[PDB]
Amino acid sequence: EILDITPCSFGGVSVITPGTNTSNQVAVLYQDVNCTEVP
Amino acid sequence: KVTLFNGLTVLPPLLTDEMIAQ
Ligand SMILES: *[C@@H]1O[C@H](CO)[C@@H](O)[C@H](O)[C@H]1NC(C)=O
Ligand SMILES: *[C@@H]1O[C@H](CO)[C@@H](O)[C@H](O)[C@H]1NC(C)=O
Repeated sequence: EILDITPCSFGGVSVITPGTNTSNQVAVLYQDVNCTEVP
Repeated sequence: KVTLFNGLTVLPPLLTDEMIAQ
């Protein structure tokens, strides 16, 4: 049986954050990825 | 007219074509 091999999702991680004197809360962006495959 | 893995990644532009048109 013929099977196709595709590498699973990988991509850069970016941290969106206001300056530390403003707040410590951050957000994370996973480039070019299903939101369903993050965990 | 203009129509045309191993760590490669293509980042989308900050301004979409719609915003440039606007
Ligand atoms: C961060 O904010 C405080 C409060 O406004 C300010 O005094 C301080 O200079 C800021 N720190 C930096 C590194 O800009
Ligand atoms: C996200 O994953 C789902 C689950 O397979 C897939 O159908 C979908 O195409 C992915 N999203 C995009 C934008 O391709």
